[PDB]
Amino acid sequence: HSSGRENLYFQGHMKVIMTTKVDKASMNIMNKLIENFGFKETEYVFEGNPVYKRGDVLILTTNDEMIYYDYLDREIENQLGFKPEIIAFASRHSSKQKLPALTTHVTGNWGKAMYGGKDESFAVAIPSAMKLSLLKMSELNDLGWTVCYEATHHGPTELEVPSFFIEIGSSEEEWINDRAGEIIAETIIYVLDNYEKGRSKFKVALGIGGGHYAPKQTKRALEGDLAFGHILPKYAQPVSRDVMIKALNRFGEKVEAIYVDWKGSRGETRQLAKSLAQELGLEFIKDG
Amino acid sequence: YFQGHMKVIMTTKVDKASMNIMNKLIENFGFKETEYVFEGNPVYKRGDVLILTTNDEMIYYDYLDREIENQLGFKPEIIAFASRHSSKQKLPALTTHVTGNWGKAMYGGKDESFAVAIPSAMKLSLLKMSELNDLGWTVCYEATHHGPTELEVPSFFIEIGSSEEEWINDRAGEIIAETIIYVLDNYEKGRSKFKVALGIGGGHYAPKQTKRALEGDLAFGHILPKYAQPVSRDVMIKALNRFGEKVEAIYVDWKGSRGETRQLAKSLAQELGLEFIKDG
Amino acid sequence: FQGHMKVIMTTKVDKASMNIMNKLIENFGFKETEYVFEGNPVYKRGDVLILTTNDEMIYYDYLDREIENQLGFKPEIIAFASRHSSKQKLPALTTHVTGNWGKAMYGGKDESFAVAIPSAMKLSLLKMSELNDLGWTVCYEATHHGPTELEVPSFFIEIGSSEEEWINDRAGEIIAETIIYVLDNYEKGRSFKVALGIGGGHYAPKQTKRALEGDLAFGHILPKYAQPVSRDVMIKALNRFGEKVEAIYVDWKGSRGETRQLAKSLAQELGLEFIKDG
Ligand SMILES: [Mg+2]
Ligand SMILES: [Mg+2]
Ligand SMILES: [Mg+2]
Repeated sequence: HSSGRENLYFQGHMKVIMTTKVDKASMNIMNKLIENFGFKETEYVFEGNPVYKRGDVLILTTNDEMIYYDYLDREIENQLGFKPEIIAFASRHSSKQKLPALTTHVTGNWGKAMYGGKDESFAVAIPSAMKLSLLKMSELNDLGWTVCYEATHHGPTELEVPSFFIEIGSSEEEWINDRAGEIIAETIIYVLDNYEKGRSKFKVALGIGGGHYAPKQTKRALEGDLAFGHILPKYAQPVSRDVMIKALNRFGEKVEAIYVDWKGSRGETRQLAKSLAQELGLEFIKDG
Repeated sequence: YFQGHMKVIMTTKVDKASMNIMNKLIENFGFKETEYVFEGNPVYKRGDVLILTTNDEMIYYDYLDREIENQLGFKPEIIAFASRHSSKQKLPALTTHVTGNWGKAMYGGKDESFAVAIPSAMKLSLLKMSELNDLGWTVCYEATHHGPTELEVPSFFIEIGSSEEEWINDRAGEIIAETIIYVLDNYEKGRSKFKVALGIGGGHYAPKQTKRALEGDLAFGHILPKYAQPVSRDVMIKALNRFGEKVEAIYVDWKGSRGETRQLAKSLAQELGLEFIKDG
Repeated sequence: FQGHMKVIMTTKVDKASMNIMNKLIENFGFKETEYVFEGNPVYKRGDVLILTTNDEMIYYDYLDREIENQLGFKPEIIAFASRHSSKQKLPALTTHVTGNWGKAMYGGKDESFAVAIPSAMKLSLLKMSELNDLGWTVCYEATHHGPTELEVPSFFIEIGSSEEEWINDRAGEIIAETIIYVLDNYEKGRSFKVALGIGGGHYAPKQTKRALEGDLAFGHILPKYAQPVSRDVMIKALNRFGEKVEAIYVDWKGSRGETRQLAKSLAQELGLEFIKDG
């Protein structure tokens, strides 16, 4: 299709759900979206795969892991002729531990990149979408699974459009669970349909401290107004002032606070956070 | 528990020289293991002297004093950082210096910022390390370099250079341990004849400043080596305002300095009513 | 002074030597010691010492015996920090071994050679070139001048060719940096192919080019103006390398006919590689 036809077909804000053939959770979620939400087939292709559409929401499918797809937004523009408003990556979470979970997080590398993207670099966070994801997954969760953030981790990082990962953890048995697929599908649709308007009461925060599943950040997001973007877990601390500043500059909604799980943070890192909050005119929120 | 005026020795688990020095302090002096922890590690105590240990490099621990206050409930009188020095050159050395960044910060701290220097403690360090040195190693200052800078308690680094072979040397650890205790026991009362100076010029190991500190009354705080020159008037003033003991002189290694900087130093000394001291 | 001791030799009478010594002390963490050599202070940086003599160093045959007598150790290597002086202006940073192909006019004995240290000189050439922001020539010089009566391996490292260059602060720093780097590193990274060099002018242009281009590390170098020499003299020089000789290299066009044939013959006789350049 010509750019002309693409500019008419994909006019206004387009919201992209990214999937991949190699991820059983991703394919589960895709199946549930197609089965239940009124997606249509289109004449468009992306990475040699069909593009599905439901109003302003699209499903695109790549052929390999999504975590290495730096410059994905450049390729959506090249292949389909538009810059997405948001990318929701529908994904698995893998762990050796038997944690059944429904999670959301932004991608980025506090230090060295081992699973995609660049060192000390961050994708652009979308706090409202992640907060609504936690709230809706929590409501829909009849599985007894943990609904939580994860820390900023893995790629891609070279994305200018706001994005988030939404995931089923932590093994194949959970990835292919029909109900989990349906919960995530229902969540993605609700979030994409509501995050633009529904964010007016949220307080955007960088989160610091605690483990990979960000328990205090999660509790605050479920119970109050905080909407986290990047989250710096204890295992990733300490980081330099320049790295923290970089993360603070990689939010798709203006940062208003730096939040610290105090006992869950390194001394040097919690002091740096406090000093940067003061320096940058952000609220400092100390839990503990 | 930590009532009185605590002097702190800072160590880290990631630095082999630091841990060597830590163990020699504990083995050779009357430190007890307290019931208290700092950064999750034991705190040791000998009278008014404490040993604390962090888990990562110390050079990035800006606001360390705030954390000592937070975790242990006191403001330290001084911090002595027991540290390695690292170089590719085969220089075995026992050194002391203050931290700070003449320009951009690449190894901790903030750009164009300085820790608070403690000249008396560093001069006593040089003198005592020289007296104890039976290794044939070089005892000298280093220039002001690396972090942290965001500290409002006087502090100094005391270091074993320049590779693992030196860092783990038992006698080097013993010398630095013995020096730390002597310095902490004496810097307050032993400095009445010292003349506090900003030092300018020479290379990283500040040879002329070191010679003056070993032979005469001069006690240097911040030292600005030729490789870090030139600096602005405001940067030199900033360093002058980051001494824990009143500055009395600006000392210049003349041939060891850039023209614009040695002129600036001379002018500022006259402007501020400080003694100007020139070698060369 | 127990250890693998390296000596940097200087002299009060040489402005380049004093410039180099100043930069070493300014920048590399030398200490003053209690020790004296030739009545002058000894400076120390780990296993590297700076010693200073009162007169020209080129006449100091048996210098290693005196280091041993005065300081009580045998040096592993001696680096002489020196000026190069020439009537023809050529700003240069150079290295060479000492020896006399014929009559001794500037120290040492006739038809006698110091023990060469090819690895140290090749590393010197490489480092000086890396650090040369002066735009000066960087090269070997021919084997020339004294001292010759030295059993410890040694090399001269020099600033040429006049006072203008000798007092150049940047030149002093380049040489100081080079000496420190070489003394700290010369025993590591070999394999180099050790060669006797034959042919060319005083500044050994073809030998220099080869030593920068590939693996050749020259020891003694016999320039055209010093040729011809006898088979016995060539053999003497060959027996004065601190690292085993593997090749005889000849700048063909830069050599006298009788000498280049001699070298070719001797290489075959000793089972050395013969390298003909041109
Ligand atoms: Mg993920
Ligand atoms: Mg240091
Ligand atoms: Mg010479």
